[PDB]
Amino acid sequence: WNPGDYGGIL
Amino acid sequence: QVQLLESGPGLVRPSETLSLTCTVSGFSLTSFSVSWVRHPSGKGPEWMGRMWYDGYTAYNSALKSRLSISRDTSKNQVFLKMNSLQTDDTGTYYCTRDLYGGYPLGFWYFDFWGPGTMVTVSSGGGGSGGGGSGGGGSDIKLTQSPSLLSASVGDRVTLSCKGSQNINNYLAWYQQKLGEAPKLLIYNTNSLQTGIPSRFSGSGSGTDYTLTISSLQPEDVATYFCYQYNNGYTFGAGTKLELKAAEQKLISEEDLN
Repeated sequence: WNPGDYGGIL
Repeated sequence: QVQLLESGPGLVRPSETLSLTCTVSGFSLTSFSVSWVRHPSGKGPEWMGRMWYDGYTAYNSALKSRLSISRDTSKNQVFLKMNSLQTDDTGTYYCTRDLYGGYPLGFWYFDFWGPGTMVTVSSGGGGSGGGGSGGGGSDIKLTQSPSLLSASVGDRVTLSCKGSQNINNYLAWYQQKLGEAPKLLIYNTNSLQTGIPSRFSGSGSGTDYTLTISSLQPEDVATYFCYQYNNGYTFGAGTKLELKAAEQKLISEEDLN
């Protein structure tokens, strides 16, 4: 969903 | 000691607002970011949101403008303010600490789940009940095959997680035992948590992902949830044992994850 839950993965 | 105490009243009335308060005896709040997860009475695990390391509140597409996270970093308190309360929200509400503290690169995810605060958001109802013969319901969407199974001590069994939208490689397998919070078993499809030997093998790419339970000991009788982190952020269906000589009741309580 958002930069936040998306932390350091892709 | 690091102790995550998520606070809740037991019973609350629909329409108003619930402030779920995680008082953390151990860490300062900007270091190991708190993730919030609801498991309702006969439904399954929905991820609600995460307030991250600097200060960003990321949220679920269904539970979006209801949820307001404030936080007091001097008193050690994360406040999830849930506005406009609905009659089906009876559940055990969890707050979960991160494995990485401040640094993002190659994200390891989650370690300390708090005890689960049981809050009934329902003025006369809850989920399933009666009088002796009364209690049974479990209906969730994300296809894990086989979820209902019959394996004994020694028997090898493979759980195939097919995702509703495509995942690439980004899946954490969470083992919930009977009376326990969901434990992190294998992160990023195939990378094991520091502690567990090479025995539960999570293997796959794109949409279909295979957890082989190889040497099945008494600790392996558990519910294995797929946390997909690519499109949405959802925990899927898991695993349950069907008891043949028992009251087999299934009331249709619809959870869309």
